Amino acid sequence: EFEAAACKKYMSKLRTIVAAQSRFLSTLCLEDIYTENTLEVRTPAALGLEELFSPNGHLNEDADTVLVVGEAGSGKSTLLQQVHLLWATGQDFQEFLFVFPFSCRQLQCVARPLSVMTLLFEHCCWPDVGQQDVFQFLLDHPDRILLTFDGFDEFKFKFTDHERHCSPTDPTSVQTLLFNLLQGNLLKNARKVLTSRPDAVSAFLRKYVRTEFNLKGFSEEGIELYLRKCHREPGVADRLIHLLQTTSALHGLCHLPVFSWMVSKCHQELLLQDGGSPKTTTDMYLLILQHFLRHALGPSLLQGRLPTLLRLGQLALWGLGMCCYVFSAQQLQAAQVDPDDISLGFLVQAQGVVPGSTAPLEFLHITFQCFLAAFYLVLSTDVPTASLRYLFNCESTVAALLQKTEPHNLQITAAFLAGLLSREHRDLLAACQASERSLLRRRACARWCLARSLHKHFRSIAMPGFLWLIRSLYEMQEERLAQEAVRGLNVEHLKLTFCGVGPAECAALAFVLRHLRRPVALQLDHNSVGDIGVEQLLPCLGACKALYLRDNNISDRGICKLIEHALHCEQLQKLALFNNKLTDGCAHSVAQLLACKQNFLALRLGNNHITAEGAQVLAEGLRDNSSLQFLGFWGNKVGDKGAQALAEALSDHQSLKWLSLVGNNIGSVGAQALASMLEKNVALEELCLEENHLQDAGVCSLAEGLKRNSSLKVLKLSNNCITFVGAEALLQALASNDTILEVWLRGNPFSPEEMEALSHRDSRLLL
Amino acid sequence: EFEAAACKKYMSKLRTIVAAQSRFLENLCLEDIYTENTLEVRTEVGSPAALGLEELFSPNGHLNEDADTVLVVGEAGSGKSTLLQQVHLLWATGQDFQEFLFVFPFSCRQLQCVARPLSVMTLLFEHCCWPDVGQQDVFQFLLDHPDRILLTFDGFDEFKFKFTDHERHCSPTDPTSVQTLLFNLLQGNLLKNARKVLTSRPDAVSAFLRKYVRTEFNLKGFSEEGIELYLRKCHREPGVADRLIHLLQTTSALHGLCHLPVFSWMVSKCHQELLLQDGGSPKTTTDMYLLILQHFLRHAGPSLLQGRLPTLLRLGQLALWGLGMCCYVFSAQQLQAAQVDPDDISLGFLVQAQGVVPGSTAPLEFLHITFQCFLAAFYLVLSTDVPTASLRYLFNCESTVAALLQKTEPHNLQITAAFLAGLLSREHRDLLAACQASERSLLRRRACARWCLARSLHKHFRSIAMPGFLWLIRSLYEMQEERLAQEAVRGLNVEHLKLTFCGVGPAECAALAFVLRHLRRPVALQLDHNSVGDIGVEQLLPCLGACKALYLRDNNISDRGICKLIEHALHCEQLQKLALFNNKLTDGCAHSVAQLLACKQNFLALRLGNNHITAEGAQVLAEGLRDNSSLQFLGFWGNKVGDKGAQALAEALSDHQSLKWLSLVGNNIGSVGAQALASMLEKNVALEELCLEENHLQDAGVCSLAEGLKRNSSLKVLKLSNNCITFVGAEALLQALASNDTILEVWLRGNPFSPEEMEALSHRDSRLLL
Ligand SMILES: Nc1ncnc2c1ncn2[C@@H]1O[C@H](COP(=O)(O)OP(=O)(O)O)[C@@H](O)[C@H]1O
Ligand SMILES: Nc1ncnc2c1ncn2[C@@H]1O[C@H](COP(=O)(O)OP(=O)(O)O)[C@@H](O)[C@H]1O
Repeated sequence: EFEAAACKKYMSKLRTIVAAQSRFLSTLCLEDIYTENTLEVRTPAALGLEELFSPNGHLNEDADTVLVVGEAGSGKSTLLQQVHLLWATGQDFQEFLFVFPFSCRQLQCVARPLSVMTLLFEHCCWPDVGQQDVFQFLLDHPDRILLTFDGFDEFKFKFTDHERHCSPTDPTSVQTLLFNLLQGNLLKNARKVLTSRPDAVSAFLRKYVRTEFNLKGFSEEGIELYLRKCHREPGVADRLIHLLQTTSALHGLCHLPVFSWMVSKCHQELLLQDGGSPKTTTDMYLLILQHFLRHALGPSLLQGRLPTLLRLGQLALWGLGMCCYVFSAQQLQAAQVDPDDISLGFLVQAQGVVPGSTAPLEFLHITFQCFLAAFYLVLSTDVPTASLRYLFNCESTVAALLQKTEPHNLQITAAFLAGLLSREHRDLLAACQASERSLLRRRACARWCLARSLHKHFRSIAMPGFLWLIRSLYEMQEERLAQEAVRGLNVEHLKLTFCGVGPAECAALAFVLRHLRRPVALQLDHNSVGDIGVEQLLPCLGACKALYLRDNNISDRGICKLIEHALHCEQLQKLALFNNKLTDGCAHSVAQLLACKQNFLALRLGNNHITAEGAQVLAEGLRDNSSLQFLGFWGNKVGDKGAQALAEALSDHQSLKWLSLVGNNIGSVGAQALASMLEKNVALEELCLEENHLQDAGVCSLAEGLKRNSSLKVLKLSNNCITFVGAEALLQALASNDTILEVWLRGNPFSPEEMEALSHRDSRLLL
Repeated sequence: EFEAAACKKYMSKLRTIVAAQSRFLENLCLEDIYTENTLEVRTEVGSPAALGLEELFSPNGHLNEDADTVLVVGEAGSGKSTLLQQVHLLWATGQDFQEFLFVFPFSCRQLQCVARPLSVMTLLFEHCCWPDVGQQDVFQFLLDHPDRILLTFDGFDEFKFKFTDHERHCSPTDPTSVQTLLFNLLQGNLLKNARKVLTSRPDAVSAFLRKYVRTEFNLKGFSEEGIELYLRKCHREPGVADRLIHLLQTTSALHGLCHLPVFSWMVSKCHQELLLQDGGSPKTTTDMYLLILQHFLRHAGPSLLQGRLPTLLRLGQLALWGLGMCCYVFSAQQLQAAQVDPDDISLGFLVQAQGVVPGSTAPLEFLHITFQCFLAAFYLVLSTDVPTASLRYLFNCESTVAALLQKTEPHNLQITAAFLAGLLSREHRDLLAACQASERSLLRRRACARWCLARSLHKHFRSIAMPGFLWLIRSLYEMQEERLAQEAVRGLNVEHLKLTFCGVGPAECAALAFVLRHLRRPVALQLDHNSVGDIGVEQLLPCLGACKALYLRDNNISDRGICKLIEHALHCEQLQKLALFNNKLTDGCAHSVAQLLACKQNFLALRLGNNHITAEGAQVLAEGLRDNSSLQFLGFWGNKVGDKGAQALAEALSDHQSLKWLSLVGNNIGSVGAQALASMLEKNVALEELCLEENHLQDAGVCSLAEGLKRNSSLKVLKLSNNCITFVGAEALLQALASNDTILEVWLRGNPFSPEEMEALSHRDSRLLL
């Protein structure tokens, strides 16, 4: 009664506040700006925001802990802000009566020990009325509670922290408090959404996560939407979109929302188009720096506010080394940042829902904290050059802080440091030095470390940290240095799978890998390279003997652009494109590759959307090829008519050893065409024909061609609706054939008795 | 003698009964209610031509036994059952179709339920009407004069045929299955040359069946005028009709739904509630069926629904069982099994078969097939006996529920699915909130439906049809979730959307707007040969911004429509082309067309052929045409701008920088216009093609045209077929063309040339095309 009123009063308060805090950006109105983000669930299937607790079509209270993982600036904080807003405005996730948003970096700073009660009430929302009754309700209905913990990487746990605790009201450390939330010891079956950077997700943490999502940023289409949403003024969006389509390196950076935001903020400067456009990450953060400086001259401009920038950078560096990303009034006075420093706009009020007033401050984004720390490291006279060794591995307070800084922060900071010591950025910073050779003294140290950086790496064997060293070399923009770093590295296979490689990472890889002496087998499977990342990679393609681009969201436009350049690459021989968005549209380009390039060896094209129409177009070039060995179509649908055109081209073909047509919806019209091939063909050693409607009629004409064959060794026929007559028609033919090593008839309709008698009749038949 | 008397006695009985069964829908009398329905015949020259009810066996001006099987096709609630009832009544009362001595009406869903095998004799006599006298003689007469027999089979989709059914059978008296019986009726094995009218939904069996049909009609529903008539016929009470008609004119979405008679009926039934207003008016289909639900519940809000929940669930269960067993009529024994008491029946969703007398132990059926689909959806949403995996089977993406849904006919399954979506809308979920077992029960179902619907359009295009696409658009609409419509179109790179002959009306337009406005890349929307009309234009306006082109051929659009279209089109940067060939436009639109040309600086194409634009309007639009500097194509094929109109256009185009193509075919243009057009050609540097066929240009016209052509050097194609040009105007042209190096083709087909003159002309210049 009173109790009910009390809760109903609380639910209103909680909504009103959560709504208020979530409606606008720390960086216009969220409802009008939120552009949808490529959200993937790990299997790796895509899905929308609203399906966060129903990825596979049903609300499952089972997966009580959900984990969203993504790079810095991928849009995790913003994704939660939308969820909160959808909920607080009654639009979605209404299965929850209460949602409690938390900022882990803020909870990290809490000195005292706390209970579940003081967590919700003192660090989120305090019930105006009937506090004890409301808490009872929450304990009695935990399954109606969502908790969100933004930036889970910014906690620091301890073995002390890892202990059991079951009381809602008994105080304890914050860290052990979550441990027990995730354990289900507290608020069992309440839902928990955690966002994190990639390197902080753990062994003992992933032990608890029932569902894991990956936030991969804006798609190429997504970028345009964002810019159209942000720039309503007549035709301004159109000119930016045109600019990006004609400035590949920049267009690539924009896949990460934080960079799309920066381009929008800096449009005016960019549209002028004088001179050049930014291409590196440091380029962009320097542009945004100057945009800000204008509002509150070029190098003169920077010099104008140098004391401010140094004081912020000092705070920022202290922060990184103390794993502290939020700052209190007392700490700002200590760091001695006046309100002219704050007003510049790199420090913004902490965005968190916490009771009343008043909120501590934090950097506009974690990466601005890393950037300004790098800025300070470059220019402050308090920073000894010998301490920059700790940024790249190769003593003092500065060195002390860098040792204690989290690696993922340290890496960002290092890449910026490199970038700021580039030839051009050193001219820009020239007015801010103290000594006319001050920036050169620092470069001397950085360049030196970076030269040994890749040799140092491989000589202690991981691959995430390698990618960051490639990025630093890129940022510095020194070509002779990239040359020095790969000099002598005898690298054959480069494994970079699940490394979060996008276009901007591709740009850096091209910059460095093109100087490789011995040609490399580059493996980028399971990333988000895309069509733009292909364009960025092209400079190093000459240094590739193989290119593996599985699961990379590459389309016809990408592969055609790839093949265009691939034709002039003598080294390049293999090319895997399994599980992308290719269609018949690429078939003409693939035909050229096969026709013209006499060096080629392998070409896996499975799990795209190639049909009978395209199969024919490509088979034309396949006839004129005389080098190819492997060819894959697993999961396409070339069917009877496509199967036929390939078979006809391959009967004469001198080199092809392996061929997959699994799941291509092929009947006995194709089986016959393939039977003709086998009679003539002397090269083909393996033929995968699983998951097709070949039938007894198909297998029989296939066994017929096999009597005239003496090259084929492995013929895989699993799951074709083959019965014990097609099985025999095959066996009879095989009694004569002395060349065949294996024949698969797994998962087919046969009586066990039938199975008995096939296993005996010929000893090469499998299940 | 006795035989003749016997037949005559039968013909009377059959008439009397068929009349009796057909006179009422009861307070209502058919003769007083039947409002005429837009009936179209399919022609290979397709658009399809319109016609009246009475021309069902004479669509183009003559009777014919030749087409013994006629097929009327229409959407659910288009008015097919009612159309046959009128035919039967016209016949039985001696008014029309008197070429038939006997008419035998049948309900396919009822014949589907007959257990025993039957002969042609027991079909007509036992399941239609039994001859009081001389049964054997009467049957003989029927076998001897089959060409005087009409058979009507209402709701042909509700049969279920089999391979076993498809076998030969020639005896009239030997029993057999009902299904093989119709196979042989259609094949002509039985009662050869007897007439057969079949009504059906659009996607029911059509292969063997279409092989058999000679004439096919389409029933497209009430016109805008038709709706008013119906409401005036239904509401005689003082000024009540006037207030509903006003309500519809000021509530577009609803007014659009009413084009389908079943919705006009619902609005009439629910007028009292609608007139009260207060709550916003319904706009989706599920809105309407929920309103009619509450109307019924009142007589026997969420509290209201909760009151009779057990009833509604028992009906829905019956309904779902019915759909999955392809059974749409229910016997006393089956109702007791399904356990619907008389409180359930009395509610009013169950009704007697049309022929049957009230309250006899007669089987029952749902008020309409769509109410069976609606209540099935209702049950699917709320019953605790129903699993969410079952809902997956609604959209494609185990248990006895899943089993039934697999066996349900697709066309029924689609309706049911759209309702399901609708009932899980934000608002309708509040309304249903009182009826849930579990406070998160409706949300668990939405989670499944929303998920399937998100992938539904991607799933569709990735297996290539267009009828089933339109149903998915409708489900997304019904659910009324904007972020979902956004999700569904995400990543669909669609350029050209072909939706011709898809039966697209206003309510379909409403749904298309709702979804297509979220397209990222602008689309070429093609709705040629539908019934969009003026209301459908109004409903489409939200997605117009996402169109680069709009094609609205043969859509019965008037001045009111196009003016409303142009009003919004002016603020659409993407929209560039706009085809309106074969509609009801007149000079009245000319002012609006002038604005479009004047103001919209990036327009490209504007086809306006086969309307009723005259000289008067041609002048009004030419004003804006002068201030246009982007247009490329412009068409008037089949209008009548004539000499005065031709002149005003020519004058405006002489200065015009962009226009490449111009058609003035069949515009009744003489040599006064030809001269004005000659002046144009001298000056004009842009125009590359000029179509002037089917006009009275004459030798005098061609000569002044050849004169202007001497000064011209841009024009490439000049089409002059069928202008009564003789071998002097032909020469006057040729002389001029000896100098002109720019012209590629010149058409003089079908002209009064003698063959000798022809040979010479063909020979003199390669370019003249004869
Ligand atoms: N879905 C989105 N729509 C629009 N802008 C976004 C989106 N996600 C991120 N951004 C932009 O990028 C900036 C940083 O994103 P953020 O969510 O802080 O990334 P993270 O927290 O994962 O580092 C935001 O200020 C916002 O402007
Ligand atoms: N021509 C018409 N005139 C008046 N009312 C009609 C007409 N056609 C249909 N209706 C109304 O709509 C209802 C449904 O029509 P019906 O013929 O059953 O559609 P169908 O059989 O095509 O599904 C009828 O009961 C009637 O009230």
